[PDB]
Amino acid sequence: IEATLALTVMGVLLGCGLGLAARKFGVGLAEKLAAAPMLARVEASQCIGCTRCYRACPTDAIVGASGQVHVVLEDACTGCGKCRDACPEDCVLLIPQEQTLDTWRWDKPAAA
Amino acid sequence: VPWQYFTSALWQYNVALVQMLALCPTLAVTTTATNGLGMGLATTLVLVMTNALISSMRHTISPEVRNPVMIGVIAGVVTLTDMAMNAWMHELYKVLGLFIALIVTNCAVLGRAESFCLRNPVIPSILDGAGMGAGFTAVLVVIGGIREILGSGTLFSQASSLLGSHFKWMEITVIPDFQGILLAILPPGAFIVLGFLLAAKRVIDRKRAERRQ
Amino acid sequence: RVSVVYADPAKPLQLSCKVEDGCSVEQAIQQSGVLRCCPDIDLKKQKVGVFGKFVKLDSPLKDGDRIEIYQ
Amino acid sequence: EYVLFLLGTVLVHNVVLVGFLGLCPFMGVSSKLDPSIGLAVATTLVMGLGGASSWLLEHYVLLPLGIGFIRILAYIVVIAGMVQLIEMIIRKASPSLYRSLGIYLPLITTNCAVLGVPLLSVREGHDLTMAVLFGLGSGLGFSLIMIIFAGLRERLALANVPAAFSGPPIAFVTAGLLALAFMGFGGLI
Amino acid sequence: FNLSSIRGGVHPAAHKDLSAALPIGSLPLPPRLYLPLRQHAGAEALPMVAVGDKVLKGQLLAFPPTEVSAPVHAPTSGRIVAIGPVPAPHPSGLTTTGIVLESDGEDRWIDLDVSTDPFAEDPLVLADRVAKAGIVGLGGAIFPAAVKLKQGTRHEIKTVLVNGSECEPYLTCDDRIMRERAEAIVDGARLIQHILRAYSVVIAIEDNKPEALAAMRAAAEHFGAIEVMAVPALYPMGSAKQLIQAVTGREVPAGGRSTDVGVLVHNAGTVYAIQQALRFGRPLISRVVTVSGACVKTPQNLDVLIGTPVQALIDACGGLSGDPQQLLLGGPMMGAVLPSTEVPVIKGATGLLALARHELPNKDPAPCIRCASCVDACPMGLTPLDMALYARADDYDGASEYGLRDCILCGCCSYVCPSHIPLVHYFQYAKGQQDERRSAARKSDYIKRQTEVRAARLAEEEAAKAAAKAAKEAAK
Amino acid sequence: SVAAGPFAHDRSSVNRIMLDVCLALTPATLFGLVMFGWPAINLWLVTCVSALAIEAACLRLLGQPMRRLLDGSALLTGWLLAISLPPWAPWWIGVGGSLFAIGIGKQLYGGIGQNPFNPAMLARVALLIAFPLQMTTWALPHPLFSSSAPGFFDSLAITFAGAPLADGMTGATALGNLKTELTLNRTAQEILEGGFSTISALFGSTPGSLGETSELLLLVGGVWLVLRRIIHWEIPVAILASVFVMATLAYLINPERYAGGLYQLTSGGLILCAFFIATDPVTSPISRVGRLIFGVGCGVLIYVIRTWGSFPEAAAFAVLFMNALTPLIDRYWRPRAYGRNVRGKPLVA
Amino acid sequence: PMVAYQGLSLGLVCAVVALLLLTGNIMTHGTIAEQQMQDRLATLREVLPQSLYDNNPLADSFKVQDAELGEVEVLPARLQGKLTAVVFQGRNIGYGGPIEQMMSVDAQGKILGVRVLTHKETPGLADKIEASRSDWIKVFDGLSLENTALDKWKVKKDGGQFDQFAGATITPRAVVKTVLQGLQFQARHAEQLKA
Ligand SMILES: CCCCCCCCCCCCCCCCCCCC(=O)O[C@H](COC(=O)CCCCCCCCCCCCCC)COP(=O)(O)OCCN
Ligand SMILES: CCCCCCCCCCCCO[C@@H]1O[C@H](CO)[C@@H](O[C@H]2O[C@H](CO)[C@@H](O)[C@H](O)[C@H]2O)[C@H](O)[C@H]1O
Ligand SMILES: CCCCCCCCCCCCO[C@@H]1O[C@H](CO)[C@@H](O[C@H]2O[C@H](CO)[C@@H](O)[C@H](O)[C@H]2O)[C@H](O)[C@H]1O
Ligand SMILES: CCCCCCCCCCCCO[C@@H]1O[C@H](CO)[C@@H](O[C@H]2O[C@H](CO)[C@@H](O)[C@H](O)[C@H]2O)[C@H](O)[C@H]1O
Ligand SMILES: CCCCCCCCCCCCO[C@@H]1O[C@H](CO)[C@@H](O[C@H]2O[C@H](CO)[C@@H](O)[C@H](O)[C@H]2O)[C@H](O)[C@H]1O
Ligand SMILES: CCCCCCCCCCCCO[C@@H]1O[C@H](CO)[C@@H](O[C@H]2O[C@H](CO)[C@@H](O)[C@H](O)[C@H]2O)[C@H](O)[C@H]1O
Ligand SMILES: CCCCCCCCCCCCO[C@@H]1O[C@H](CO)[C@@H](O[C@H]2O[C@H](CO)[C@@H](O)[C@H](O)[C@H]2O)[C@H](O)[C@H]1O
Ligand SMILES: CCCCCCCCCCCCO[C@@H]1O[C@H](CO)[C@@H](O[C@H]2O[C@H](CO)[C@@H](O)[C@H](O)[C@H]2O)[C@H](O)[C@H]1O
Ligand SMILES: CCCCCCCCCCCCO[C@@H]1O[C@H](CO)[C@@H](O[C@H]2O[C@H](CO)[C@@H](O)[C@H](O)[C@H]2O)[C@H](O)[C@H]1O
Ligand SMILES: Cc1cc2nc3c(=O)[nH]c(=O)nc-3n(C[C@H](O)[C@H](O)[C@H](O)COP(=O)(O)O)c2cc1C
Ligand SMILES: Cc1cc2nc3c(=O)[nH]c(=O)nc-3n(C[C@H](O)[C@H](O)[C@H](O)CO)c2cc1C
Ligand code: SF4
Ligand code: SF4
Ligand code: SF4
Ligand code: SF4
Ligand code: FES
Repeated sequence: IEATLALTVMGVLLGCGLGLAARKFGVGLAEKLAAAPMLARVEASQCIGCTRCYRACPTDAIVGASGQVHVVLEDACTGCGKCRDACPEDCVLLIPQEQTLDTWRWDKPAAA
Repeated sequence: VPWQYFTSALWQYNVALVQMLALCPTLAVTTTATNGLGMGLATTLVLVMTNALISSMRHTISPEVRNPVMIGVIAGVVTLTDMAMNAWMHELYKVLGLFIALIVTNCAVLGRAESFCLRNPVIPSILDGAGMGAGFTAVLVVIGGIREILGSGTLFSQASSLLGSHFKWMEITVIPDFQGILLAILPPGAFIVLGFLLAAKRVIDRKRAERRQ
Repeated sequence: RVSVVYADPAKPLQLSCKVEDGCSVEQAIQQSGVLRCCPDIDLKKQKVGVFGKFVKLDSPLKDGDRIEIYQ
Repeated sequence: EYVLFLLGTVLVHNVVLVGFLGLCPFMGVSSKLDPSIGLAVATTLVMGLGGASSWLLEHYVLLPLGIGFIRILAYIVVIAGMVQLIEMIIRKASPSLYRSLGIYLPLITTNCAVLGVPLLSVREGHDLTMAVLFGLGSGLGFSLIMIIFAGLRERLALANVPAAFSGPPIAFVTAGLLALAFMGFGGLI
Repeated sequence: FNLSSIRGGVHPAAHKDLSAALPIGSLPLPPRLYLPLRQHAGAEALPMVAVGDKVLKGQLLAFPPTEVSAPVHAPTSGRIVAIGPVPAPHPSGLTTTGIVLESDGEDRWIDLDVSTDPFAEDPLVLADRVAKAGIVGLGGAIFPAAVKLKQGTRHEIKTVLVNGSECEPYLTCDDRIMRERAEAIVDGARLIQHILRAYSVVIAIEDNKPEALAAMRAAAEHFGAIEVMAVPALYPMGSAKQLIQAVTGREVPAGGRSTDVGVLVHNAGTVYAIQQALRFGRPLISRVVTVSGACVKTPQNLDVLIGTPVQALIDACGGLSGDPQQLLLGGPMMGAVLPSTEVPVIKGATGLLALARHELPNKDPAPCIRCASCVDACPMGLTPLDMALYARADDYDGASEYGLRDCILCGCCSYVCPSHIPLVHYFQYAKGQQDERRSAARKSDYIKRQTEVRAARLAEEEAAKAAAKAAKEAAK
Repeated sequence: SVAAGPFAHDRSSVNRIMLDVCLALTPATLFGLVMFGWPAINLWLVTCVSALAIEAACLRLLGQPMRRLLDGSALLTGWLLAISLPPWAPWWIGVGGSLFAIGIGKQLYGGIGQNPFNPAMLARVALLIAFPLQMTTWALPHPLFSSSAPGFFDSLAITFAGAPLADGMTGATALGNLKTELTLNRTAQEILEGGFSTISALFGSTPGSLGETSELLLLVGGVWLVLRRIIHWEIPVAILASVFVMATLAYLINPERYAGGLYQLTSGGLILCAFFIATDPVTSPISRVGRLIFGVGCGVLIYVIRTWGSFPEAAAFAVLFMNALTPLIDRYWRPRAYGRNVRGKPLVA
Repeated sequence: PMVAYQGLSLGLVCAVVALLLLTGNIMTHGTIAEQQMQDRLATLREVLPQSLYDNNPLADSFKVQDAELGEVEVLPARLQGKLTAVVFQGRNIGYGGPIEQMMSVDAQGKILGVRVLTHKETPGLADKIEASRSDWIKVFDGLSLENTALDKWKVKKDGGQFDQFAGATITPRAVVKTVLQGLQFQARHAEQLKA
């Protein structure tokens, strides 16, 4: 019968063309594709200049060397804690950043 | 448990209410509850048959031409359903019209055929198809009933001429002696009813979650 | 172009000053003006270092160095 | 005339508000405007090509052999194949072009409009030019409605919609109101 | 020339007739002054004196650490008692680094470094003389004047604009400063025209100051290129970007300075300060402020030394005749709520308004009705409603697209809003959030660069030391 | 919490704007109420009260402050809908219109300032589509205290309950009559020569809506609104000019089929829509070119659906279509900034 | 995963499906045709009583060319070699578009019943033309061109005898005009249609 053969020629041609193109060249998921910081702290007594904090600090936060120099941090700290366990006397005192004038932002209006 | 899919597909994953699919027949053939029930039954039968065929033919489909194969496996089946209900359910066929033929492109049918029927055995696919069809039928019946009550007052009307005299017990009348609001039957009345149903679903889901808490 | 740091725990100061190439730590510190900020700085007594190494006043410094005055 | 036919297809006989075709991608992608425009252009081109191919297949292969009841299957199959090519050919030849048409092309492989329009055009007995114009006009109407609805939904996303209606439900209500507004073009053409 | 027309603007009640009658008064020396170390824009000055030191009127208490800064001079002779925290004239009320000076009462000047024939030296010498005097641009922007003049020198300046158009309601300091000291302002304008090689000065005053216009025209009538212009009485007219358009007719390009169109804008007080500093060597020690409001017995203008507490100014003008519902440091349209009366007077203080309840409008916010009366009043031609909509939804990036970058916080939005919406509050909140994100990104970039440099230098030093040790043991 | 500036205001308020709009509508409303008699008064009162009550109920449900009831944005919607309705309409028509507007059109989107469509016109379109028989029965002018208008209790039976209007109290208007007689193979000249007088149509002595009939007091109110700076002249000027120009062109081309100019202007709710309804601030563009585009589109749609459409008037449909088109106009016709070109790039100088 | 395999799969699927579809078509086409014929007969029966006709009305379809209507589809109803009724269709422009109705006129000019097949009139305002909502369409049940001169074949608006809907007169005008044109067309064509 010519019908089954004419609908098989289409089925083989439209498959071979797609296969050749692939070799050469869900609806829900498809549309998805288309559409407190802290800082360190060093007291005046727990630091004896054992230079361990500077030794373990990827950032240039702790400044100082030698002994009995009371090394202190800077604004570059990020609270990673690399200096916490480094200090044998536990001098690091990571604390939340305090609010100051330069870090003051306006508050959002309540509602309408 | 195999029965888990059937229970979960009813409300947890509703085809027209959760996945936002099969909206064309949901909004088009909904002016009467009987139209929705017939369309839902036809879609359920097509889903069951296509899921069974795809799962039994699961380890035969090449990844790159997966669509034109499975679509064909859908399309022919749909054609048969057409040629069935055009011959022995002609009264219902004349009412649905184009949307009995537009089941091949029904997003729910192809989505279930691709997502679940290609990685599950035959029985889980059959149960998933039955559950999705039941959920679609329930949504269609609810929307059609609301629209028909608003537009005419009556519920499930001319069930006997469409679904057979055996269903004559379903013809009930609400709000007797009521001419009805004409806007509900019209296209502006379908989107609004669907949106209100979605809002009610969200509210009842929140309330049920609160009660469970 | 270098920096001068005072590691005083009460008030840690850091300033940046541009100095002539081939300068010395003494002249760089004098140009930076850290002396007028803190009159209690003894340049002959307190330790002066570069990046944590004790250095000499007339030692030459390169661009990007960090002179530090501490106890 | 043909301008009247195109305007009637776009406005009087809109394929979404009065035809209920292609509503799933229309309601899924209209949240943003740029995807809406991309899908609009893609679906216009796809519908034109599908109408032309469907008419050729029906009047050169199906009817001469006497098999018409097969048409649905054949139609969709051919369209599917075409779409895949129009994706892959534009996923290497012009990689920049695979950002405005290629991405949204898989969405319209089975859209209910690319199949609804050919089946509707068959019953009217259109010729080749009329079939192509019907496809293009339906695509243009779909595009215009999607763009307008995308603008409306973008403005609604920044409004104080109640928490029980924000999202899809307000979109459906707005689409119903949009159909009511478009109901004024009835009988014009 | 001829005045063009700016776009947008409002006409608030001037309320300038209740204080611009009496001449500029004087203050008795208060016991103690609180001088914040950051009264300018840019970096903060560093103290040079210690606790207990004796200073004279005009000593340089703090010096600038970088180019963009300004020194702080002692307003009066006395003894330094603290270099610590002092209250700040800010809405928040947080303290800031500052010196506390105990006024001795002798009020003895230091040996000033006077000049000789200022119209004889090259512009750079005059620029650094202004730099070593603390001139800070007493116009509200508190930007150093020396930096502005130095930037102006490099370009070609065709016009020096004296921004004498005091536009804020209740404020009359510029009016009196031009009525009484027109000659000094004209001399300062001539000195600025000598510093920046230009063509003419275009001194501009609003038309609601007939006495100031008459005094300025009488003072500058023989010098030629000097011109006096009478701009209309519109609120956002004293802004540099709007006054430049009104006078010249050009528009300052977005993200560009006023020198691009060849115009330099200076306040009528900054010019007087420049004239004083150049002619006599006197630093920036005192300014003129306006005390007004319905809760002040006698509104007036006072010649206030920097660092004087607000309570002294309030007591000098009779006193609080009632309950002041709001205390504002500046005009109503751009002022800030004072925390208390212990706050000092910075160089940027413009007014000390004490507004009662019947002068402050009552506002009950309501949803936006899209009347588009904000667009018709915005001087910069923006769409304030869209910016507020995007800022309320935390979409700052989308708010910047609608003009949040170019907003000058003038307040013409909330002044014409039927449904009273704090549009300026939304804009300030969004700008603060954007600034916080930018600062966090800048800190992250800086720390990453520092880590990279430190790791690289440590690694190269270790490798060099290892190679040297390996070479040493080879010859051993 | 600190308070942010500015600390000055111009004493503006939404309540003043809404009450001024109502005051502008007052004279034409009184003229319509006197002309049609007691049933118009009953329908107007019922519509306004129902709108206010439904607004209060919706505010209570949503938790919004009840003070939102005092801005008059609901009374204005009820007023415009009531004056847009047929005079001798039943109570349930007005109640359903108010329920559909205040409700779906306005309060379901958040409240005032959040809706994308015109509430009153949405209710009018819904009523016309759902109840075509009750919305196409136009009663002849029966002036109050004229010995021919029904009394008080007869008018109560006319409005509430369902007493028939007898015979001889219902007539055909102008636009629908012209279209019907054109369908009766009569040229557009003979219909207007003996069935339309411009003087009586402009004054408002013809059947029609409650407040639509008088195109002179509406003009006075619109002019007063324009002078008080509550509305912008762009929309009324554009709508009226577009309708007049298109009508004049069609009259000049084919005078025996098209009626144009004075006939189009002094008929239907064109002036009322142009001044009081198309100028809704919430559903109109905020620009100048945007407002001009809005007005020209409104006028073109009104004329096109009048002449060749299936409706005698399409003010509501045109307004709804342009309300749909508004967001694109807003996002594509923004005003130029300061120091930037129209494309948004910084100026070069 | 080889170019042969994809083509073979997509050919086998389309071959098996085509075979199944052709089997279903050869199974159900006769039933479909019977259902369509029965629907046509049911539509025809609503205007023509069974006792009047003996032969099959949808077997002796005529085609008459007149001067105004064009070409018609007159279906005769012959009892014993004698014409007793003729059923045809009339189309005329109403309000929302053409109205298509069916008329069955007996052999003497009397109208046996009128039904409206296709219309797009406004619902709730001019939907009484349908026989399922009102009996207005049953007005033309004993009339002809003999007892009703060419003056009463208009709505009461134009000076006739046929009622008009409340607020809808164009549709009654169209229906009455179609009925009058059908009667005049039967009058013009004698013999074949008249008998
Ligand atoms: C024979 C009787 C006939 C009666 C027919 C009535 C017709 C009414 C037509 C509409 C008129 C009024 C429209 C509703 C106004 C809504 C105003 C906002 C209310 C709202 O969103 O409330 C939420 C509840 O929603 C929900 O829980 C929504 C529930 C929806 C129920 C299902 C309705 C289906 C039928 C739809 C009919 C459409 C007709 C169209 C022609 C909860 O507020 P929130 O969560 O924001 O909280 C806020 C505080 N906490
Ligand atoms: C949506 C329906 C369910 C999905 C349909 C899938 C195709 C099913 C085709 C087989 C249908 C079997 O249905 C069988 O048809 C016969 C006619 O022979 C129907 O029998 C009755 O139906 C029609 C309805 O149009 C009645 O008006 C009529 O009196 C009678 O023929 C019954 O409903 C049923 O006995
Ligand atoms: C703030 C808005 C307040 C709205 C107030 C709504 C309440 C109004 C009540 C009206 C009185 C009852 O109104 C109605 O009267 C008619 C007879 O006239 C009867 O109604 C009857 O016809 C209606 C038609 O819609 C159907 O419900 C039913 O066939 C039957 O009840 C009932 O008695 C009552 O449904
Ligand atoms: C202020 C309260 C709220 C106002 C809003 C609701 C108002 C409702 C008014 C009640 C309904 C109108 O009531 C109306 O009464 C009139 C006058 O008696 C009746 O009028 C009719 O019946 C009476 C029978 O006594 C006859 O005598 C009379 O000639 C005839 O006009 C109407 O049939 C009825 O419909
Ligand atoms: C927001 C405001 C809403 C205004 C709503 C007003 C609605 C009032 C409806 C009036 C009633 C109309 O419905 C009417 O009901 C009754 C039948 O029960 C009869 O009316 C009769 O009784 C009613 C009360 O029962 C009386 O108020 C009325 O005066 C009398 O005529 C009429 O036959 C019918 O017309
Ligand atoms: C779709 C947009 C508009 C939303 C509309 C919301 C629903 C509004 C009411 C729809 C009612 C339609 O159905 C309508 O019911 C009313 C009762 O109210 C019936 O009204 C009947 O009773 C009322 C009293 O209750 C009498 O005043 C009236 O004369 C009588 O006919 C109407 O005859 C019928 O046409
Ligand atoms: C505050 C604003 C002003 C308030 C004005 C209130 C008074 C208004 C009265 C005018 C309304 C009724 O006045 C008028 O009455 C007559 C019969 O008397 C009606 O009937 C007739 O009048 C006109 C007169 O030109 C005739 O040409 C026409 O055939 C017909 O319309 C009119 O349609 C109506 O306009
Ligand atoms: C509204 C603001 C914009 C105004 C813009 C004006 C631009 C166009 C100016 C040319 C207008 C010519 O307008 C012309 O006037 C004549 C009367 O002279 C009007 O014609 C009028 O009288 C004739 C018979 O005399 C009637 O058939 C016609 O229905 C009536 O409108 C028409 O409206 C138009 O044909
Ligand atoms: C956005 C701008 C749009 C601009 C649109 C301007 C084009 C529209 C006007 C030109 C078309 C005029 O259209 C003309 O009018 C009638 C009704 O008046 C149209 O409509 C007519 O035919 C159709 C189909 O049979 C039916 O609805 C009915 O019979 C009748 O309404 C016809 O198709 C045409 O004869
Ligand atoms: C809303 C607004 C109003 C302003 N009003 C004035 C004013 O009245 N007088 C003034 O000198 N500067 C005013 N300015 C800004 C600057 O002070 C002025 O434009 C210019 O920069 C002065 O520079 P100086 O501080 O170097 O003198 C205003 C700025 C804004 C944003
Ligand atoms: C000038 C003007 C025109 C208005 N026109 C309408 C109108 O046509 N329909 C309406 O419901 N409200 C109207 N309002 C009221 C207000 O715009 C309406 O409440 C908004 O739609 C609130 O959603 C108008 C208000 C003003 C000031
Ligand atoms: S590790 Fe601790 S003790 Fe050692 S130098 Fe650092 S802070 Fe001082
Ligand atoms: S927390 Fe990390 S960055 Fe901060 S001082 Fe300690 S080691 Fe340095
Ligand atoms: S002034 Fe206020 S209400 Fe008017 S558009 Fe602007 S924000 Fe909206
Ligand atoms: S505050 Fe900003 S947006 Fe508002 S008017 Fe001033 S410049 Fe324009
Ligand atoms: S587009 Fe999803 S079912 Fe039609």
